[PDB]
Amino acid sequence: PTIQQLVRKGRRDKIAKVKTAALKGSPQRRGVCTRVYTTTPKKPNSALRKVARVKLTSQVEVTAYIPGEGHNLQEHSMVLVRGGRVKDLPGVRYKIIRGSLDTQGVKNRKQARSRYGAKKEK
Amino acid sequence: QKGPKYTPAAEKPRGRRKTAIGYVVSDKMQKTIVVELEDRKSHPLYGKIIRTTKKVKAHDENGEAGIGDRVSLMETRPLSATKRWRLVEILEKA
Amino acid sequence: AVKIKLTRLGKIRNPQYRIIVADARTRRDGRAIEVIGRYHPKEEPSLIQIDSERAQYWLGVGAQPTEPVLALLKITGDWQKFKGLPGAEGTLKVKE
Amino acid sequence: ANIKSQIKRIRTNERRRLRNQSVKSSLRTAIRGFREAVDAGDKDKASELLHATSRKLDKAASKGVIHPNQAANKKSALALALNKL
RNA sequence: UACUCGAGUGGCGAACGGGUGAGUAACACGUGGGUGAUCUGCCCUGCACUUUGGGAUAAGCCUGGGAAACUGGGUCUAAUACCGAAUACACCCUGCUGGUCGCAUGGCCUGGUAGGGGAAAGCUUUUGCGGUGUGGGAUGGGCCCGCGGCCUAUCAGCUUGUUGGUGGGGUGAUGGCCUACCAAGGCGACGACGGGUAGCCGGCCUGAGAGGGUGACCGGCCACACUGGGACUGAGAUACGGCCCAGACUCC
Ligand SMILES: [Mg+2]
Ligand SMILES: [Mg+2]
Ligand SMILES: [Mg+2]
Ligand SMILES: [Mg+2]
Ligand SMILES: [Mg+2]
Ligand SMILES: [Mg+2]
Ligand SMILES: [Mg+2]
Ligand SMILES: [Mg+2]
Ligand SMILES: [Mg+2]
Ligand SMILES: [Mg+2]
Ligand SMILES: [Mg+2]
Ligand SMILES: [Mg+2]
Ligand SMILES: [Mg+2]
Ligand SMILES: [Mg+2]
Ligand SMILES: [Mg+2]
Ligand SMILES: [Mg+2]
Ligand SMILES: [Mg+2]
Ligand SMILES: [Mg+2]
Ligand SMILES: [Mg+2]
Ligand SMILES: [Mg+2]
Ligand SMILES: [Mg+2]
Ligand SMILES: [Mg+2]
Ligand SMILES: [Mg+2]
Ligand SMILES: [Mg+2]
Ligand SMILES: [Mg+2]
Ligand SMILES: [Mg+2]
Ligand SMILES: [Mg+2]
Ligand SMILES: [Mg+2]
Ligand SMILES: [Mg+2]
Ligand SMILES: [Mg+2]
Ligand SMILES: [Mg+2]
Ligand SMILES: [Mg+2]
Ligand SMILES: [Mg+2]
Ligand SMILES: [Mg+2]
Ligand SMILES: [Mg+2]
Ligand SMILES: [Mg+2]
Ligand SMILES: [Mg+2]
Ligand SMILES: [Mg+2]
Ligand SMILES: [Mg+2]
Ligand SMILES: [Mg+2]
Ligand SMILES: [Mg+2]
Ligand SMILES: [Mg+2]
Ligand SMILES: [Mg+2]
Ligand SMILES: [Mg+2]
Ligand SMILES: [Mg+2]
Ligand SMILES: [Mg+2]
Ligand SMILES: [Mg+2]
Ligand SMILES: [Mg+2]
Repeated sequence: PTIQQLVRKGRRDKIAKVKTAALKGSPQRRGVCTRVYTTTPKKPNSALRKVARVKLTSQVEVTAYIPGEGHNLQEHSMVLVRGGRVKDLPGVRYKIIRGSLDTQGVKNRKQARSRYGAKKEK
Repeated sequence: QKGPKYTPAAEKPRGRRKTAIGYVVSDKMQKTIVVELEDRKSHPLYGKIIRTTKKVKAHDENGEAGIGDRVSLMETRPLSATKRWRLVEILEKA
Repeated sequence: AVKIKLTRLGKIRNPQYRIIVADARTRRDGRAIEVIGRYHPKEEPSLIQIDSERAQYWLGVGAQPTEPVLALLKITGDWQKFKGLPGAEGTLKVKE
Repeated sequence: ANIKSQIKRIRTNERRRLRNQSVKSSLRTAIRGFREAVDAGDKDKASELLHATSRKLDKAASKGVIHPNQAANKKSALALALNKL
C-alpha cells in the first residue's frame, strides 16, 4: 500500500468478533429458568448433559450449562449465569454458578470446593 | 486626602494579528474574494508530509483582484457569517 | 482582590494546602495563577517555606492575604519585613 | 422560594423592576419622540429634544439603568442624524 | 434603662462552594496571539468634593375576605431607602486646526479649537471606616482566529437571512445580532450536507517503541438542574435549593 493510498483510505483495524452476546459487556446476568432438559453432544463426544433455558434481565433467550453432579433446579427457578464456551454442546455458551441464590453446590465435594460453592468439613 | 476622578485602569498595546498569504480563486463576488492557503504537515502517525489547502475569503472594496492571483491576509473584524479575513496588499496578478 | 489561598490536593486523612495566590471567586481548588509554597499540618513541624520577594510583589500589587496566611507570614518574618517595624526576624524551626 | 433571604430578594427585585421599567419606558419615549421629530424633518425643535433627551439619558445612565458607552453611542448617532439632516 | 431583641425595611451576601453527564462533532477542547473593540463591587495605592428642599412605604393599629396559603381597605412613622437643584469645567458626545507610528479606519502626545452635557452619604471619636470618575494594574470574563480532534457514500449535492454590499435598527464591544433594498451566490469529491455513536483535555491501562485502547479519582474547561420555554435583579444568570407560563409526578 503506497503512502498516497494510505492517506486516501486510512488503515482500518479489525472489528472485534464479540463473544458472549447475552451479558452485553457485563461480568454477570441474573435469570430465571424456563425449562430443564438434556441434549446430545457432537459426534466425537457422546453423552447426556443437563442444560437449562433461562430468561435474562436483558431479555435474551440463551441456554446455560449445569455444572456439578446434582441440582435442585425446577422450572421457574431464579439463577445466576456466567460466561464460558462449551464445545460438546453447539448451542450452548453459558454456565450456571453453584452455591448462589437457589443453586447450591453438589454435596460430597471437597476438592475444588470453591469452584462449586461448598462448605468445609466439621 | 482628596483627589480628582483620575484612578484609571490598566494599559495594553497592540500585538500580533494573524498574517498569511494565499491565492484567490473565485472573483464572482462583489468586493469580496475567496482564497486558498497551501501548507505542509506530516501525518502524526504515518510520518509522511501532507500538503492540504483550506478555504478562506478576504476583503476588497474595489475588486482589483483577478482569478488566480496571490494575496496576503490580515485578520480584520468579523463582518459577515463565515467571512472575517481582509486583504492587505496584492503580491501579483494574472 | 486576588487573595493568598492554600490549594488542597491528595486524599482524605492527610490534607494538603499549597500556597496559591488566586481570586476567591473560583473554586477553593480552582485556577492557581502563581504558587509560592505549600502548607500541611499532618507533619508535626508542618514545615512552611515562603518566597519573600513574590509574596511582597503580590502584596504591593493588590493581593490581600487571608488571616491565617498573614499570621504565617509574620511567623516567617515576611510581615515583619513588609512593615519595617522589627525588621526581618528568622525563628522558623527547620525540621530536625 | 423556600428561604427568607430568597423571598426577600424576590420582593426587592419586583420593586426594582417597577422602578426600572418606569425609567426605561421614559427613556424609550424620549428616543421615540426624537425619532418622530427627525422623520418629520425639523432642526431647532430637534436640537431642543436632543438636549432634553440627552439630559434624561445621562441621568438614567448615571443612576445605572443602562450603560454609559452605549448611551454615548445612540446620543452621538442621533447627533449624526441631526447634522445629516 | 439599651445590655438586648422577635420580626420590619435597607443593605450586603444569595451568580459562592457541592452535584450530574442526557445532549452536544461545536472555536464544544489543549495550546498560541489578541483587542488602537468591553466591563468588572469588595484590595492597596497618588491625587477635587460630599450644600441643599421635599415627599412616600413597611413595621404598627383597626377592618374585611378566606381552613389554607394568601389578600385587600384605612391611619400613621423613619431613614446609609428616594428624588429634584448647586456646581464639574480635568470625564462623555459634536462643528474648526500640528507632530510621532505606520499593522488601517486612525491610535498616542490628557495634541490645539468652538458648543453644549453630566455624582455622591454618611457612620465611629478609634489601629477609624464611607460616596462618585478616571492617566496607572490585576484578576474574572466575551469574540473570533490557523491547526487539529469518531464511524457510515449501502449519506453527493446542500443551503435563501442563505451568501456579500450599502443604509438603518441592536450589543458592555465589530459583525444578518435584527430590518430594507441591491447582486447570485456561498458551501461541495484536499469529502458538503445526511445517519449512529459520545462531554473535551492534563491524564489511566498496555506496548521497547511508534501505536492501540480509554476518560475511574484529582484537576483545567463544557453543558444540565422533574421535561419545554422566557425574562427581571446586577460588576457578574445555564440563575441547581431566584421568578412566570405549559405538561408529568406526588400531596393538601
Ligand atoms: Mg487615580
Ligand atoms: Mg486606576
Ligand atoms: Mg487579557
Ligand atoms: Mg467550587
Ligand atoms: Mg508547629
Ligand atoms: Mg477569623
Ligand atoms: Mg422543607
Ligand atoms: Mg412604560
Ligand atoms: Mg413603549
Ligand atoms: Mg445600574
Ligand atoms: Mg453602534
Ligand atoms: Mg455610526
Ligand atoms: Mg435587634
Ligand atoms: Mg452580592
Ligand atoms: Mg442571585
Ligand atoms: Mg449561585
Ligand atoms: Mg465531584
Ligand atoms: Mg454519578
Ligand atoms: Mg450530558
Ligand atoms: Mg460537526
Ligand atoms: Mg485567550
Ligand atoms: Mg460585586
Ligand atoms: Mg447634600
Ligand atoms: Mg405607615
Ligand atoms: Mg424629622
Ligand atoms: Mg444637585
Ligand atoms: Mg453646576
Ligand atoms: Mg463648557
Ligand atoms: Mg492641558
Ligand atoms: Mg446617604
Ligand atoms: Mg487565538
Ligand atoms: Mg488547534
Ligand atoms: Mg448596514
Ligand atoms: Mg461601521
Ligand atoms: Mg453580523
Ligand atoms: Mg439592512
Ligand atoms: Mg454531553
Ligand atoms: Mg498524553
Ligand atoms: Mg511498542
Ligand atoms: Mg504502538
Ligand atoms: Mg479521551
Ligand atoms: Mg479542580
Ligand atoms: Mg475533572
Ligand atoms: Mg477560559
Ligand atoms: Mg435544561
Ligand atoms: Mg437557570
Ligand atoms: Mg441548588
Ligand atoms: Mg431547593
